[PDB]
Amino acid sequence: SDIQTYTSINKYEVPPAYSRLPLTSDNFDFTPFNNTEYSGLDPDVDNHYTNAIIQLYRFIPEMFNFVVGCLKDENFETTLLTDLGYLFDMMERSHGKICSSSNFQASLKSLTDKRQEPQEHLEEYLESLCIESIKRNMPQKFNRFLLSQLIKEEAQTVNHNITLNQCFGLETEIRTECSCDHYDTTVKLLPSLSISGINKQNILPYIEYAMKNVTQKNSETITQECTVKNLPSVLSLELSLLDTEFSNIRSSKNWLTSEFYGSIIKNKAVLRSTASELKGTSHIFKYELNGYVAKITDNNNETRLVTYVKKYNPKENCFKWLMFNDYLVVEITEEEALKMTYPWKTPEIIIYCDAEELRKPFFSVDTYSINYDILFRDYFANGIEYKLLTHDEAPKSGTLVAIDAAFVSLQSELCEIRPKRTALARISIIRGEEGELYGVPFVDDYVVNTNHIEDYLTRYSGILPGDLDPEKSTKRLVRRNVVYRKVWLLMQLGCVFVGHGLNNDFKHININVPRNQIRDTAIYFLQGKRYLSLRYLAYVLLGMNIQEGNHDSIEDAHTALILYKKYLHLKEKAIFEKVLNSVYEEGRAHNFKV
RNA sequence: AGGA
Repeated sequence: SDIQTYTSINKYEVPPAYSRLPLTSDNFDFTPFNNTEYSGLDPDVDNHYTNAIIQLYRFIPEMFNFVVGCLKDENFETTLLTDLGYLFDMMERSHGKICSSSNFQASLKSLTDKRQEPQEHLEEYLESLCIESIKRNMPQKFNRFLLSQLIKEEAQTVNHNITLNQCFGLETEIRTECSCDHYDTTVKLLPSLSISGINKQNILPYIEYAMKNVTQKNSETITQECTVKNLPSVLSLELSLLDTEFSNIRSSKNWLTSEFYGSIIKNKAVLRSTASELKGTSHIFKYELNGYVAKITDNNNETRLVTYVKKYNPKENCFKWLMFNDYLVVEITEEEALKMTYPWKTPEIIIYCDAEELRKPFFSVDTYSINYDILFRDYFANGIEYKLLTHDEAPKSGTLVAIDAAFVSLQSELCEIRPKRTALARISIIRGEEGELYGVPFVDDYVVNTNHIEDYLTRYSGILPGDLDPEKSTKRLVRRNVVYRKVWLLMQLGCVFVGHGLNNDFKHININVPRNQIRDTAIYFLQGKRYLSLRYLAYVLLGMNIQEGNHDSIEDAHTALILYKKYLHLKEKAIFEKVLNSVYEEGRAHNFKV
């Protein structure tokens, strides 16, 4: 469609790659939007600027390997850390396939609404989610919040870690003269740097001023001098200043430095362009640009964020650059990624990583020893017909399980401008392997959703108003983070999933399961258009028919199991193709009714 | 139409 073009002939003409993309809304061909194995994010979210920032922290080896590395152990208390881990892990699994951050965003909204770090952190993030139109100096405001929320939660995981402080930690001592000849210092470990209205090129002078500056402003005119004597592994900058000075950045050739050298000699910090021109003491490190997030002012005068990314190749010692839109993913050259001459380009969040540490490969969770203990026990929140797991039933790379989920609606379409909200409510998984414990369920759990729902859909989902955890119908009610882990482990071990319309369930549980692990009875029993109903298909291929009233997931998952078993029968003997049309004639002439 |  001539959209992956990321360049043009005029500086004012924005390439089609940086344009607004249409909503996903339903099968959507994504093959003309990304030809690489690096996935994109579904833009059908409430707060849209967060998608660009998650992609930035994806391609840091230290940032990625830790958040994914926290998935071996069960940490449900830390919501934003594990939901980002699920998101980071699933995006690497997709290998180009579409991904959604809806589960990560539902955890960020619930954590923010719990305000009943300063409160100004959470209060600002709440207003932007409910109303995308990029505001002034808002994306970096979320950057400081995200890292600070990760640092706080990182110290609360099991076998508590400080790995994120050993990578983002900026030991900044803030000295202030309270009176004549009386110094007062504060030692605060900040996760990211901020750019102010610096006075009088290149980017290095702006970084040096942010690490050693002298200001005069207080509640009298008390001068304050804050400096940092630490060089962390990844250096996250929150660049924000005036437009009149932003226009001067456009004219400065090669303003964004790709690689640079710098260390501390005196109480200040100095950064040099080449390894020869630097001076001072013995040791000095090298920093390379790992990526940055820039805003695009459209020609229709609208705004959105993109993410530039550099990733190392261990085979060939070179750097492959990438530009990440919502789902528009392109491989670009380094000359085009560092170009700031375009007036619509405005860099907002720039990060630098250690040169020797950027070359570190990305390690998945598969390399660690994962703990699958949640599958064998219960984790009911409130104290108040199935059989749970035994250690003999060890799920293998080919274990059959029948899955069916049901969920309620939260919001409406809200057109004008896309349908937005539908959160998981109930999910039940069945044993698929033949034997004594065959066709019986092992996990039948509810979510703990407390948000104001709009419609329960009692006729289709078949749940009662009992999702308020302690109030109504405490029947194996459990959280949403815990049950996801149960589903995530089965996909991790390689269990094959059977059911009806399984692609739709995974879209709202927000987990991507590969093709060779899904056995969808809807696709197996598909003949062109007019997908068949599960209750109608059971009443014409088998004998069970409970009038299809107030659907239950334990039933829909059990009939979908034997419907699969009936498929292998009609497939072992050369029957299925003949019966595949036999049901059609009985359906076309009966209007698909019981 | 399935899918809730």
